[PDB]
Amino acid sequence: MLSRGLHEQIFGQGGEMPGEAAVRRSVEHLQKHGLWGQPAVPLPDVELRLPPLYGDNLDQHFRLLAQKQSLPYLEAANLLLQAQLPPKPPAWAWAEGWTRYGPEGEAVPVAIPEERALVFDVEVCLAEGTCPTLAVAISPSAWYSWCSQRLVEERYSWTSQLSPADLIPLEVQEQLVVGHNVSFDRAHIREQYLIQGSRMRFLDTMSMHMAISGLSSFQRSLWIAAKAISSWDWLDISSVNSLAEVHRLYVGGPPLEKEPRELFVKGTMKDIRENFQDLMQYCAQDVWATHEVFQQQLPLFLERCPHPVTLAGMLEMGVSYLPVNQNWERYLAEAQGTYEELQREMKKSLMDLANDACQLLSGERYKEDPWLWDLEWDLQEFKQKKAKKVKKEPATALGPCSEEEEFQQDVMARACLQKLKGTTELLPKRPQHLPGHPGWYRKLCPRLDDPAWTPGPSLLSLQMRVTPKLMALTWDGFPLHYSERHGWGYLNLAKLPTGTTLESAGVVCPYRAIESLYRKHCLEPYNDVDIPGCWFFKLPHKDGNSCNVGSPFAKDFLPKMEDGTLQAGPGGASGPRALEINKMISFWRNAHKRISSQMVVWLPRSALPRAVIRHPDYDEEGLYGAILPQVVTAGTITRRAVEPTWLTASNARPDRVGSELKAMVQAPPGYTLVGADVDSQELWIAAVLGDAHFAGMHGCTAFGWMTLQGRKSRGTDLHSKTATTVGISREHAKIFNYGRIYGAGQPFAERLLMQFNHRLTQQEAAEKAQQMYAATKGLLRKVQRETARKSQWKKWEVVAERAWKGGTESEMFNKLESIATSDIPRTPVLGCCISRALEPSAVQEEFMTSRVNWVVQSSAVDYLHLMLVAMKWLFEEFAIDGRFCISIHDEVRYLVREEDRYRAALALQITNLLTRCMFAYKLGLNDLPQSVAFFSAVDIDRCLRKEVTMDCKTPSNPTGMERRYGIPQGEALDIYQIIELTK
Amino acid sequence: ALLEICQRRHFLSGSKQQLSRDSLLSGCHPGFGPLGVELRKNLAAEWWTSVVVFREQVFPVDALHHKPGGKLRENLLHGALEHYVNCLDLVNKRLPYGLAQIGVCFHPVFDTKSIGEKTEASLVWFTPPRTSNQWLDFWLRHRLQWWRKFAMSPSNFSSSDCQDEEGRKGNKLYYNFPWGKELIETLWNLGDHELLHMYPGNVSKLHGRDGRKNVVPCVLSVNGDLDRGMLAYLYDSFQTRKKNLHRKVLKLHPCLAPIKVALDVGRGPTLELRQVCQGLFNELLENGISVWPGYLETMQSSLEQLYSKYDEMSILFTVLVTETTLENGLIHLRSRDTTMKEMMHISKLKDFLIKYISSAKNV
Amino acid sequence: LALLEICQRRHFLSGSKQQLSRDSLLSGCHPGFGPLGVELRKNLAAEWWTSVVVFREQVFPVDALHHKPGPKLRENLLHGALEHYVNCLDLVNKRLPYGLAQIGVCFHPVFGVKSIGEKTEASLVWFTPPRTSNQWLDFWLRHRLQWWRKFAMSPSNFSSSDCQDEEGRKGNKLYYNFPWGKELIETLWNLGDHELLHMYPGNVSKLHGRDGRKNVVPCVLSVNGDLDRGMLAYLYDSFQHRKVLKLHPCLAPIKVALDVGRGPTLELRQVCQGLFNELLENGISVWPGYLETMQSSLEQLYSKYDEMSILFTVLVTETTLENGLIHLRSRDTTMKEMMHISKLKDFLIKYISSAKNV
DNA sequence: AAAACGAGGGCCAGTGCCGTAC
DNA sequence: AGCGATACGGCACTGGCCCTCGTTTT
Ligand SMILES: Nc1nc(=O)n([C@H]2CS[C@H](COP(=O)(O)OP(=O)(O)OP(=O)(O)O)O2)cc1F
Ligand SMILES: [Mg+2]
Ligand SMILES: [Mg+2]
Repeated sequence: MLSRGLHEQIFGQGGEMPGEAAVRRSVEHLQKHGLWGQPAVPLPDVELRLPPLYGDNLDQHFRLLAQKQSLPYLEAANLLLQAQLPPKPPAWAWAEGWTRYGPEGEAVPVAIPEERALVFDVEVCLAEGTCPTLAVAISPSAWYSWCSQRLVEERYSWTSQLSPADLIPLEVQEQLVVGHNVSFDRAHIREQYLIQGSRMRFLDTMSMHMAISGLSSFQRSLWIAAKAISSWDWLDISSVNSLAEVHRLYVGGPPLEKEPRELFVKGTMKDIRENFQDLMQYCAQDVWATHEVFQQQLPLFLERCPHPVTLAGMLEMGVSYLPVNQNWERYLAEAQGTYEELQREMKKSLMDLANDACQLLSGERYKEDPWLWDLEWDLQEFKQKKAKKVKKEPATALGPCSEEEEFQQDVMARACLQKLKGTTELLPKRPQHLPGHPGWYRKLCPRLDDPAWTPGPSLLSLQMRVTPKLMALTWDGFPLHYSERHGWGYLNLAKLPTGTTLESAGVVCPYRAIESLYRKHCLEPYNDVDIPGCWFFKLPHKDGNSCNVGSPFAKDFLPKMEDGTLQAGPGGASGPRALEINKMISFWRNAHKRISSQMVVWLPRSALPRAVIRHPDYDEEGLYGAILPQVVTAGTITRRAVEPTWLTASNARPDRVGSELKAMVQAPPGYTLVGADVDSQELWIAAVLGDAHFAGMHGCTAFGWMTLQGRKSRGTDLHSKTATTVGISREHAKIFNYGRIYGAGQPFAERLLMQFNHRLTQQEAAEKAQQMYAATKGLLRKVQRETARKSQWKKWEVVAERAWKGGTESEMFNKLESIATSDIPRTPVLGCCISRALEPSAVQEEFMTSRVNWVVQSSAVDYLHLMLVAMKWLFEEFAIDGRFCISIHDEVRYLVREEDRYRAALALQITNLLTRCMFAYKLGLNDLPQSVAFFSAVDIDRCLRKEVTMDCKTPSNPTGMERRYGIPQGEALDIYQIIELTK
Repeated sequence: ALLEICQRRHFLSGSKQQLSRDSLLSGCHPGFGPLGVELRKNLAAEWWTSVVVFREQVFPVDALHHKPGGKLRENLLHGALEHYVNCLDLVNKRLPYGLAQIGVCFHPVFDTKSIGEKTEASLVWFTPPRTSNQWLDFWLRHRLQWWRKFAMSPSNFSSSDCQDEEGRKGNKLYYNFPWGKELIETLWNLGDHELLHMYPGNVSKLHGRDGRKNVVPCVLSVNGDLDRGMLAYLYDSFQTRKKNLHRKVLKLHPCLAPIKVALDVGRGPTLELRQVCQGLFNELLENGISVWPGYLETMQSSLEQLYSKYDEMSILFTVLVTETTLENGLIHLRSRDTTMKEMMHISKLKDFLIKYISSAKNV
Repeated sequence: LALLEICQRRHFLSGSKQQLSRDSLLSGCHPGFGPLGVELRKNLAAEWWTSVVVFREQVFPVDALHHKPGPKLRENLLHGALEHYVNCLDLVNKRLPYGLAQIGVCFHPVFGVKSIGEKTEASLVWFTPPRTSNQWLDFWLRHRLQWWRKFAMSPSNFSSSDCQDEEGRKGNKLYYNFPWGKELIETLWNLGDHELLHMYPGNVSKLHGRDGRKNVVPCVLSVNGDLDRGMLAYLYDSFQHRKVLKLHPCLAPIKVALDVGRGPTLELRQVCQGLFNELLENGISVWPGYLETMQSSLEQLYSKYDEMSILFTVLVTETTLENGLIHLRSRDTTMKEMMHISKLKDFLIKYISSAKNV
């Protein structure tokens, strides 16, 4: 009820648009494909009073919303554009707080620079951060320079107070701040940290550049190489995201100079004040360049991204907010302790193995070792020079009692000792590393004059290349090696010759202990090169490999470690345990810096909502604070969020160490976060882009039907339907699908599916060939498929037909390619063009995959923006306290309160529905399916995570530490209307 | 189960043949050797450091061995509980706070009629009821951590969560001996029962300021057998397939090792400026590092003999003084962890030893 | 006198109201010790083991059982040292005259019904040939008297007496003037081989050790000192309107204390915690009066820290959070000084190492 | 007596594999 | 035309510039 799926909507009476021939072709396509065994399972239809629509369509609804949400800021930006610049002051004021430079650059002591808008770039002495030190900001009126309290020499104590720069104006419109990487500056704003607020938004010039003329990482790698036939025509129309480069791109003025000493990161606070004037001047150059760049970009961005939805979406996307407490510091301490412990254990074991292996140096018995013979085994003893003379040899030149009368013979021996000491010091010079020990052991030791010297051999690894060979047995064999790749592994007769000769002088190579080790192994070049394992003699070459890269070292082969082959000795289960230790600290090793350095400002009990103090939680002399995620508003591709820490933040695994990082964002008492994850967006997007191109309805495609058919709740989605083949659930199948949509390479799908299912190559290849049906088919000498009915002809002139290309049958890749052929903007829908560097105009363009991905991921990001502006629209219109946003591409979480959580979740469902209807309306028809209209999951609890039920590693017990529980949602939230008076 | 000869040959233990696993686990052993009691000395000191000194609110308590009213004390927890009020007066009623003590205890044992004594390091942690299980978990993790270091294989030391007959939660610490696991330390959460029984009259003098309110203190208790611990490290230190070449050496952690360095005389014979050895001796002991004196000797034997003799004593480094060093000033050195000759200067050797121990104490 | 009362309010001894008399303290009967007394005793024992570990050539540490090996508690600390004689003959390679030291809790009966008392004593059993026995006995007399003299505030308080009898050929006893009555602190005897020959007959061919190509059963020297009596001795030696205990720096339990002066601010606590860590990192016993909670007067504070024999008192005011300057205050001179916080560790360490002299 | 050349180690940036998220 | 895509970092390894010290030079 009806048309195989629709709901009661007031989004337009008409409508069909029947397309009888089209739906006949679609039904005929879905019968021969063929799917005609409908399950006929109608979802419970929902009847509720929709919020006021402003008409006519929802396009103009979202447009008016996005415009009114971004109008004051647009006015402010226009105040920045038509700004007449007052020149830089002759000298900078060395005073705390703000200084206003107006007429002739005089110094006017000011607490807060009251302006509608300004550019900004804060400075921070990294030597003892992360506390702001210098700032410069220009305004359409005059200049401003802010100095921190670091003008007086003290022995401060940084617990991150409300010392960051003040910028917001008090009430008892309004603000806009632009700047290069504006989020970092935002993180140094005094009033941005408050639980409430804020009127002030930010505009990122970097994000803007990325939206206008951005480029991919691959494009960056060869852009900087400037120091594939028509791949060099975009080299001068775009640039990397550096400030100097983007200024030289948009302004094209003189190359701005960068600080040659890098004093803010290389030097201390001492050498900053000595060069205060100059550093100030540098900051001024930066904010000026930023201003010019902004002035030039705003109209360009407004042209290329005409829809205000993207504007407002980019406005709210910058003002993220993460509330936390003392449990953060506890998390840091505990996780770091765990890490140091496991590392202590691992390094202890490894250095123990390295120590007992250092004994076979005497005498020359290392040549017999099948693992230890490539390395140094050096023996040094240097050095001295002659100063004493002459002509005599210095190499050879039971009585009981009780005497003590020589009371001072002790200080005699002492004097002899000290006199003997300070006369050898001039014999050597610079203390070198321990020569007595072999070279491989010297390298595996810290220097003696090193401030962080640890005893014995440190610097053990995991993932090094000496130690894995130091112990491990190698795949039913004995030796492992390295040259262009390590031991070969994971990621009609053939023969190869052998040879053995001597000529002197190289290093001795044993190959008997190898054979005998093989004997000992099977005690429980050819043949045995295919499935079994063995090593030849010398050569060296592949002779039976599958991976085209190699892998130093085997750090994710636990099922190929806890199944026999391969193993280690000595010995036993030390191998699998070592791999376990590695897997555990894998995350924290490459993140601990970003996490521990991740700053956070604490707000005192004076500047917090007393409505929280009233709530039965203080808590026991507890400190409450927060951190702004510091996010680049738009990064390629397409204009997504880019953040060093929180976007690459590990999820909740009972294995990883810092796996709780995601669940450490704990909402203040009285408050609770309500969020949701789109399930799914990219798949359904591709689907819609297929069926809206094929016909008018939503299920007129082979691919676009299975998408909106399965339900994740007690059912089976498309991902879950491919995961149960089998098949592996569930993220793996997702990777297989989204990998298939953007280039399902036969060997890639091969080694991937074979990596995920763990079976044999033949049956796997069969499954792949079975699934490769979706992309099939496709199109002098050529592929035997064209527009003519047969390929064979004789001198038939048809070069005018070799311009069409597109797959057939199941998928809809033809539309994704259709948007990838247009030399004009390519923006669906909405509706923003990107990069003068990926536009096929004056580009080869040979970057197809990146462009298809750009299409669908842009649909995802426009989806995101729409979700944002929608959520904001019904959050201010109604009495919903807590508008602060926290989003990760697909997922989005709002910081609400415990009494408005259900109505907020309702707002989420509304938002999702309206956005889906928008994507439907932008292609026709406005009618939309059922099992895609509303969120299946809506999380509502104190801290944010993935599922409602959360366990962990480091704290072991989650609810053991002060926590609560989550709640799935749902169908029960559909009883509280958007009106304030519910329940 | 054959390193016993190494314990008798070099006195970390008694030389009596009657030293069964039972005789050692019970505490009925004749006594430990000098190296043994020094090993236990350093282990106990390392307890004292990472338990009492570093953590505030923790103070040493002197409990008696008997009762004024024959059999002795079975645990030094009670004698510590007796000193609660005064030690409440010195901390100004600011709990949580603890009392630690390393004392020898006497256990009655029926040999299948005797009595076995064993040294135990007990800490009694007076903590508010609101934070009992949290401090129990804390001390569990930190005791287990303190025992898992020093180890050449921390995988042996394990923990077991267990409950009382009443319901009180507690944890036990095990070490994996070659014949199975064995209890080495016991952690329990006593619900203020004993203190209430000790002070029936005025329960007011027991109230401790949790913060904004005075509460009756819940009593945490951790008792660690340092004898069984000493034996555990002694076993862990000793080595195990396809090694191709084996040497007898126990690898004790450089911190708790009985004898740090070993000073000798080489080439040999050389008279008589060998008084410098005395100098290095007193200089070394002045900085508190154990140094074995190789002066009066009957060997006069292969260097491998006394090298193995020092590796059977887990001596970290072997410093050698010869006449060429009497000439310039670069003595010889041989590490235990990695048997290798290395030349070094004198004060540089002293400071290298100090830095070796100090940095070994770290990560 | 008024010394026993300031050892109660400052916790050198355990809480008592009737068994706080001089006689009950001289007796092993306890009311054991307060934390201060425990630390004083531990430092004292550390210095004892130090004053006998610097001794050439080698003396081996051992530990004896407390109960009777055959079913009872120990009176002396000699038997246990004698049992490990034959064993420790191997380690010295039977080469020279040698000794065995040990510090332990020994018991003695105290006289309604009769009870039992405890005393923690340190003993040394020195095996030496009969010919050089007496000479070495005098040597040990000198070194021990000097040992008690080093940490003493007055060397005339410690006395040395000679004596002998039929069983012991020559013996010496170390007394301590109080002066409410000179008391016994340490005994030095020269027991013959009879004691040793009584528990190993025979075949006594094991007992005689080499003395320069000579087989001879060694005469036994019995050193036996009391560390409780010694503790009380130094306590009475340190007692000096002023009521200040001036214990020796190396011997003093807590040697420094630091509080705050400015009103209860988190930053002060941060700085004080920093100094706490820095000082404990270099082995310096420090009392944390910055907890605090009130920091009342400064005079009764200094009085408290003087009755606790604290060497230096430190004050961390609000000015410290600017210049780094801090208020030092001595005990032996009570001079109110001021200095930078970074150079505190070095000053303390140097002051402690300067007291190293004999 | 004094000028010059080669060996050793640190600071530097580039490169290859791996770690996570969506 | 052929294809995993958008990122964010880490550590291990390396060839090259630069300074210091010694072996070799009026
Ligand atoms: N390999 C992937 N490439 C992608 O571009 N994506 C993302 C970019 S945004 C959008 C979010 O994907 P998700 O990770 O949340 O996965 P999904 O929502 O599409 O599917 P599901 O609902 O999570 O089962 O597709 C995800 C991948 F896993
Ligand atoms: Mg999803
Ligand atoms: Mg997602």
